[PDB]
Amino acid sequence: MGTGKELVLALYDYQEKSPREVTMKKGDILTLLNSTNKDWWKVEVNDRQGFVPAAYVKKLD
Repeated sequence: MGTGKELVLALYDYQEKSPREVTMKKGDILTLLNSTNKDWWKVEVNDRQGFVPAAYVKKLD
């Protein structure tokens, strides 16, 4: 991004189910931190960070 990492769009609401996940609401614009895993991407949701299912977000690119 002009300054940083790529953004992704939340496609669905998702509630964190373990300590390493994070919650997102449908339509949130998240910062993508790590997409090395094909199943779980690490994102920044506002001011919180964690993994969400990769299928639930869409790269803005």
